Parts: sequence; structure tokens; C-alpha cells
Amino acid sequence: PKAPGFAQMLKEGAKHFSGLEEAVYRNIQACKELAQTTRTAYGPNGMNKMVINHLEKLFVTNDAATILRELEVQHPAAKMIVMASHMQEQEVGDGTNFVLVFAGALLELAEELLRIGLSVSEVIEGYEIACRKAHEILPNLVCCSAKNLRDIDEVSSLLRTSIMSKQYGNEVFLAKLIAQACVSIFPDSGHFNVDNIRVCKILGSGISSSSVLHGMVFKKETEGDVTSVKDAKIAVYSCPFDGMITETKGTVLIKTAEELMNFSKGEENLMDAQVKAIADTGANVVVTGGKVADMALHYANKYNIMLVRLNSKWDLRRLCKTVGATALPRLTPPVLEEMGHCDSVYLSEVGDTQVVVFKHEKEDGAISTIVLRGSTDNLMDDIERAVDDGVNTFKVLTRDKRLVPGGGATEIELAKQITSYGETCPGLEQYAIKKFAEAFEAIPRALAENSGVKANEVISKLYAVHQEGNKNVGLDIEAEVPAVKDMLEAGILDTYLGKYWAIKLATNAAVTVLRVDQIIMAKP
Amino acid sequence: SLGPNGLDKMMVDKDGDVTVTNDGATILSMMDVDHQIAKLMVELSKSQD
Amino acid sequence: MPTPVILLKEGTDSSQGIPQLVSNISACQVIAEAVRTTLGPRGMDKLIVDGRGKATISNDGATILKLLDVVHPAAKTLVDIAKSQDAEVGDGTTSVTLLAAEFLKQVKPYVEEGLHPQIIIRAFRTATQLAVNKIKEIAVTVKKADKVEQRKLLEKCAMTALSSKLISQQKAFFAKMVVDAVMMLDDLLQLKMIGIKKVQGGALEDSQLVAGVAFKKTFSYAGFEMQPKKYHNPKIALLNVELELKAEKDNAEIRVHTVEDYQAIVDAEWNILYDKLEKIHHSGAKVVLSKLPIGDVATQYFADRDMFCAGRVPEEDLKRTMMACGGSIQTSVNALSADVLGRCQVFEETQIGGERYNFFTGCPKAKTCTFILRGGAEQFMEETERSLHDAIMIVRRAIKNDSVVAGGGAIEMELSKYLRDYSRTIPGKQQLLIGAYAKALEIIPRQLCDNAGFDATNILNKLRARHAQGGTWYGVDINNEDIADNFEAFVWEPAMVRINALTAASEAACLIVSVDETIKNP
Repeated sequence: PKAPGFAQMLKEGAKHFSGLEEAVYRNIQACKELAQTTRTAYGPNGMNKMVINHLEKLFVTNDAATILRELEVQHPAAKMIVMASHMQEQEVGDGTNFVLVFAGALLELAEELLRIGLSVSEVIEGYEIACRKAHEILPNLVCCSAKNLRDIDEVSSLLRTSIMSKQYGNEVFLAKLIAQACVSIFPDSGHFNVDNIRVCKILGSGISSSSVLHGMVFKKETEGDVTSVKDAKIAVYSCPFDGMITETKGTVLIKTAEELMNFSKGEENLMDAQVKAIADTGANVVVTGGKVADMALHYANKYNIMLVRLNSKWDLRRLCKTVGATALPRLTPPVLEEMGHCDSVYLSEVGDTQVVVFKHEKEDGAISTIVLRGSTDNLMDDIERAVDDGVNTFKVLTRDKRLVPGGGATEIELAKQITSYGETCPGLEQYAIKKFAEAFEAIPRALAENSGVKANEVISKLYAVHQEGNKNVGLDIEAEVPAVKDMLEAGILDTYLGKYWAIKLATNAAVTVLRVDQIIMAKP
Repeated sequence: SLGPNGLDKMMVDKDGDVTVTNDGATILSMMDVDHQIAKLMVELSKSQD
Repeated sequence: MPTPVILLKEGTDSSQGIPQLVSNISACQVIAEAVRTTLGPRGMDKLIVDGRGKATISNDGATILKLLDVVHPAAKTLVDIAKSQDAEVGDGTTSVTLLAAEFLKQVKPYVEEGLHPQIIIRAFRTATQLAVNKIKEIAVTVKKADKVEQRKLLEKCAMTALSSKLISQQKAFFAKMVVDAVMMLDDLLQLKMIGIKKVQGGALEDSQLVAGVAFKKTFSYAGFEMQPKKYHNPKIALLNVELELKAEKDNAEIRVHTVEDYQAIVDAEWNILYDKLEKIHHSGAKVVLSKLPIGDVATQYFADRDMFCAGRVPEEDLKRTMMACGGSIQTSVNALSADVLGRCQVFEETQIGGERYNFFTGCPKAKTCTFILRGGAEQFMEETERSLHDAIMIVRRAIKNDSVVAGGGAIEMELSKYLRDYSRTIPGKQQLLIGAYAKALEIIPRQLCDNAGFDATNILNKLRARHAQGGTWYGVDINNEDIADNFEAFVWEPAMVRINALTAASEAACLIVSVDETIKNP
């Protein structure tokens, strides 16, 4: 007993995996673990989630990418699909939910065929051809090619889908505010950059009272007065607001008596002259991230100048873009052309928090900010994450075009079409394509499970009503009627590009994970 | 410790020093109490003094 | 020897579903019980000591929850709501927590039924919106009315908010001080202006409101006791720059051949300081304050020429002073002129409890005052300060918004009646949730009466019966131990407090109930 043999001692302590056993069972099981992990995630009936990191920080979340980011995972192909979805989020926004569900379904149905003995490589071929066919057929499903550039109503109606998805209670407010954000931002640095929107979190005064400013905000103090001029003249300085100290170790030296008197006096006088020259161009407000000399702020108070402090490089960049005035590393030249211009700037109190406001009106275009108000900062994290995902959604919309009918309806059409192409495939891969087509039922399935209605006959009725070309009809959200709803009238849409990309990435993740057969694992 | 007929206390410092006194403020100040309301009374006497 | 590959880290705790949710509800209830006793005109406060041994008593629930460092996740949300309400409107943070916990408590039996949480939160959102609208409808202004002084509402608001904290029997006094003080705060409205001064000793009935600025601080230099310490009608000079012999000014090496030149160098340094002092005197002021330390020699000169001075004054109090006497802080002694020179009705510095304080007050145009807060307990200092902070910020909100509602839970009872009646209209699962909403909401009077040791069932029953028809503002009266029109009894709280309370509690319930499982990482 107690002593079997090893024909290979090659490893100093490590995991050798082989024999397709890991691919057939263990890897698939890990993927299904993830699938169950965030099956509840997606859905308007999907309910939120909380997780604490390894460093004990709360994360209330409904987004899948964020929650995957907070689970430090070890099975490799688990990481595969995780980071696949992660990059997908980096590309489109929501769909992390989508792609993870796709991966789970495709893996689960593929292992069944593998058990029924289909060639792994042939499974690869079938899945690839099915994905390509689905890509081919997808554009034929676009409806409501919403084209209005800068209207509020169309974009509000559209962004309602994502906001509703990741927050079911407050569609109207968030829709209107984010739409106000989108219309307020024009193409200035190129086609509605996501980075052009900033988010601030301010606790208290629950969500309904959250508002949006056409300017940009700061949670910092002030040094002199608090004033706004309808013609506010802003000066920006990356350099610290002080006499320019030589980088070289420059020790001031004296030789005779009067040097001390004259040196201190001249320092005073030339700081006075510098700040006066700044005031001469009429600039009433100055901002800098560098250190502020007390002498400088004193003279500024003498000349009724506003000061803003401790800004980080990104912050001053934002402000630069807001007022369109060029930051000046040289303290001297308050040049007229590159000098600030804002509707109004002042200091206000919200939530016992000193707040610097750049309240603005800009026809040429400005990078606006949204103000978030409410009790729980964790809810702020969730809601701002959802808002940013919606902003990404609007950006992707702007990328090209072509809303598609959500609510699974699109995916039911995909299933039907792919299956129909399946029986015209024939070859042993027919099972592969048939199972791939079957896999899309996961989405409506997930919506059902988070909806808590009997999924099977829901899917059946959905199929039946989809046998008449009603490509716009999808899964309802109603306990009274656990049957059906017509998506187009309900306005429950989503983007072509998002679905297309999610499908392709899920396909790539699947083809990668299925492909590997034996594993090697050094000890961590 | 109260009254001309009263009797005073003698304290032992942490560092082994000694002190004889009748002033209640000092009595409680030098005390090493742990129960909180004892601390509250100590601070009481300090404030009153 | 292969092994199964884990999904997450070893010991990664997980707990999913109805047990998880009910555990969270129970945790919220536990948090409630730590604060349940607290609120009430006969309410309660707690004492919590840290691991460091520093005691801390508190009646404001938010402070207590801050002290009770919560580890369980769900309760952290409740404590965060405590911070939110504390930053927003004041007492009732207590009440906020009780509302949250009781909402969860009433819902939990239905959670035992496998109801999808989203139905519950939808009902909650609808109910809360309707409740807020009802409150705003039954809000009461006074500037429409005739028998209101622009302060009487504020005075009664302080009257109401105060009479739960540690100073309850001095409310008739402290309300007058705080209202008159905040009246001076206009129009900056920010708390940093009026400081709070926790002077040791004395009975808090002796606590002082000064129409000016005082210091709990000074520092002994050579002559500080020599100079006269009365200045009847003085001029205030405010220096940020230090006054000392190149103590911490620019660092420089110097080279000098002729000995006489070295003599001249030391003479010139002292001539620097003398020049600064001459600028100070010839300014005509007599009182000088400095953030930075003061040279002893300059103190000597002020003493000889009967100017008062002081050094190292904390910056915040200096800002208070300059805003008070109207002068502007200076860093260049040379640019000095009479314009930036603050003036005060009278200056003094008088002992209080062994400490050496400084006084200057009576400035007719001074938008900032300060509280000298006598009190025999160091713990009273923090507790009274917290209560006063609540008072100040709530009265600020009141000035901002001329909206008042009755106290004593009467608002909550009215909402209960209104919501219950509305529930009849909507059939189905929503009706039960609305009913539970009302049944949770009624808690406030119950806790009040329990801390009052009454049969709150008789009180509640009479309350509902009388409050179906007879008048809006009937509610609990502690001393008469039964219902009264607390509005006429002047139990007046700003609407904003209850409105924000309800909104926060609603979204708290939404958040908590919107959780199915929890993941822990070592």
C-alpha cells in the first residue's frame, strides 16, 4: 500500500492536469460557477449585489464587470472569461452581464456535445461558423434607427434602456439628467468623449434632488472672498502661485548692510507688481495646483482676486477645457486671448461640504458635470457607475447607429434563424450549430428567473408569437401577465454594436476555453 | 477628607513618588481610576477646584 | 496527487438567499436597539469608550453610530445614513435609523414569503414619493401669516430640536442665544464662522454668547503680563507675518570682511525688526495678533509703548476676528493703512476657570460671534457642542426654508393615516406593502411613549381615533402623558428634517432588500 508509482517526477510540487478530464469536467464546471455567480445579475428584474474587497471596502453593484473585478479568482479559464467580459466593458458598456451569460450557456451546451462525443475541434468549427452566421443575420434585425443628434427626448427614451436595466426605480430622473448632459456636450475635442463628463458625489438630499450643472465643480476651500461676475475672468497657472524659485540651489547672498532691507522690500514690491499686472488684465479669479505664497494671496485680497487650490493635474486640465483658457506655466503673462471666460463662479454649501462651482453657459461646448445627491455613498457608487455605463451607451450609439429590439426578442430571432440554418448545414457539426442556437435561450431564461415566472412556457409562447415575424415582441416584466410584451412600443431597445461585440467576444472566449485540453500549474 | 476634623490621604505616584494631601482635586488627579464615572468625578473635582 | 481546483480563495465566505436577507434585517434591528432608547423629550443618550480609554457620551445617534464601529456590512449602510442626515438636517438621525429598521422589520414577515424584492422596493418608492408630496402639501409657512416674527419660528424650532439633548432644561435660554447668534451669521451661512469654545468649569447656565471673538489660547513670552490689558476703544492690527530676528525667513549665508561691517550687519537685522515695529506703532493701532510667533523684544516694545500683542493665535480664530472687526489680515507690514485696521467697541482679557482668555466685542457690524461654553464636565464640552451644532445647522436650514411642521410624531401619524387610506384604492400585492409601510412608520410615537413609560397602545389608539377627523397636529405630549395639539404647544420642526429622513429610509430599505448574497475576502 501507501506507495503507488510516478513515471514522471518532473515537477517540484505542482498540478499536472491531462486527459481531457479537465476540459470535459473541471473547466466547464468553473465556467458554470461563474454563470451561477452572476445569473441573477442581468435583468430589469435583476436585483443588485454587494461585495467587499480583500481590503474590506463595500461595493453595492448590479454591473457584472465591477463585481468580477472584486472577486480574486484562481481557476484560469475563469479568469479567461472574466477579463474577456472586462475588455468588453472597456469597449461598449453594459453587456458584461450579456457576455458572461453567453459564455456560460455556450460552455454548458458544448460540454454536452463533447460528452456525446463530438470532436473538440469540430465543436470549434461549428461554434465559429454559427457565430459568423449570426453576425451575418444580425443587421437584418435593426429597427428604429434613431438619428436625432442633439435632441433630448429621443436620447432620453433611448438611454432609458440601460438605466432601467441597472436601476429599476428612477428611470425618469436619471434619463432626463443624462440626456441634459449629452445634449450639453457637443463635438468639441471630437465626438462626445466619455471623459468629457465628470461625476461628483455629495451625500444627503436623496436621489430625486440630484441635478446637473453646465459647468464643473470642486470640493475645495477658498482663500479670499466669494464672488461671481457675469463676466468672470479666469487665469490658470500650472506653476505654483509664488515667485519662481530656481530649481538650482540658489541661496540669496548679501555683502553690505542695506541688502537686507532692500531685499525684503523688493520681494514685497515685485510680488505686488506681478499680481497687479495680473489684475490689470481684469482677471478676478486665479487657479493653481502648485503652492500658494501667503504674500500672493494677501495682495490678491488687496486686489479682490479669487483663488483655487490643491487641484490635481487632471483637475486643472478639466478646468482648462471648461473655460477654454490655456494654463500658463509662466506666472507673468495674463494674456487676453488665452484668458478665462465663465458665466459665474462662487462657493456654495451642500451637505456640510464646501463646494466651488463654475456655473456656466457655453454655446461652443463645455464639459459639464452631474451632481449626485442622496444618503448612502455606496448607492452613489452604484448610481454613478450606472450613469457612466449609460454615458458609454450613448457614446456607442453615437459611434454609428442602429438600435436593435432588446428584451430578448432579437435573441429569439437569432435562435430561430440559426436553427433554421442548422438543418440546412448537414454534417456532424449540425449538432454543434443546433446547440449554439439553443444557447441564446439563456437570456430570456435569465430574465424569467430574475422575474420569477415559469420560464419554459414563457419561452414557448415567445417562440410561437415569434413564428409570425413579430421581431419586435419580447419578454414582458409583469407578474400579472407572465406572458409577453411588444418591445418596440415599450421602447425597450439596445445598440447593434453592443450585441454584436458581446456575441463575438463570447464566441472568442468559448473557442479559447474549449480548445485547451491539459493544464499545468506551478504552485502560487 | 472633609472638615477640620477630617483626615487626608497619601498618594503613591507611578514612579514611586509620594504625596500627602487633603485637596480632593489632587486626590482624584493622582488616582489611577479605570471605571469611567470615576474619571468623570476626577474631572469634576479638577474643574471645581 | 492532484486536487480539485477551487473557485475563489480558501475561506471565501458565501451565503445566498432568504437566509442572507433575513440575517441582514436582523442586523439592522440590532443596530436599532443600540439607538432605540435615544430619542425623546424624555429620551436617552449613550456612553461609549474607545479602546484607547477616552470616554465619549452622546445623545445624537449619528455620533454614537460613528463610535460603534460596525463590521457587518448591511449595518454600515445605516450608519452612513446617519452621517448623511447629520450633515443635512440634525436630530432625527436617531429617528432616521428607527424608521429604516422598522420599515425592514415590518417587511421581513412578507420576505418570509418568497416575494421578489423588486416589488417591495417599487411599493416603497411609490409610497415614499406620495408621502413626501403629502408632507409638502401639509407644510406650514409663516410669512404668509401675521403673528410671526422672522425669528419666532426659529426660536421655537430651536425650542423643539433642543429638548432631547443634554441641556434640555436650559432650552428657553439657549434658544435665545442661538437664534440671536445665527441671525448675525448672514449671509455666508456657513458654520466655520461662529466657533465654539469649550471653556472648562462653570455651570453651563453661565455659558456666554459674545458679539465678538475670544481666544482660549495665548502664549507666554517675556512681557505679556506687563502691557495693560484694557483697551477701551482700540484699533486691531492683524499680522500674519512673524515678528522675530530672521527666525524662519529666507536662509542665507553672509560674508563680511570688515569687522565694522559685521557690526553693521547685526545692527541691520535688528533694524529690520525695529522697522517692522515702527510701522506697527505708527499705524496707530494698539492690538496686534499673529498666526506666527512673536519676538519677545517686540513684546517688550509694545509693553513700553502700551500696545497689546499676542502670538501664535490659531488661524481659524484669526479669520473670525478679521471678519468681526472688518479688518483684513496683513502679511506685509509696509503696505499697512488704516483701511485694513479692524476696530472694536472694547477689548479685554479676563480669567475664566484659570484659563487666560482674550476678549473684544461690541462691534456693531460683525457678522460672526462665538460661544464661550461653561461647563463642569469635559464630556459636557463635546456633548453640548454636538447639541449646539445640531441647533445651529437646523436653524440655518429653517432660515433658508420657511417651512415648519408639527413635532411629537404627529407628522408620522398623519402620514400613517393618509397612506393607509390610500392603500384601499390600489388592489393587489401593493396594498399589503403600503399597509406595512404605515405600520412601520407609526413607530416614532411608540418609542417616544416607551421612553416615557406609558401605555402607548392607549395613546396610539386614541391617537388614531382622534386623528381620523379632529385635527392634523395632534400628537404625543410627554408631560400630559396623552394627545395634544403639539403645534399650538409649539413643538415645531423644519419639514426638511422629516422629508430627508423618509427619503433616506426609503432608499435604505431599497438598498438592503436589493441584496441576495454576500462575498467575503480575507
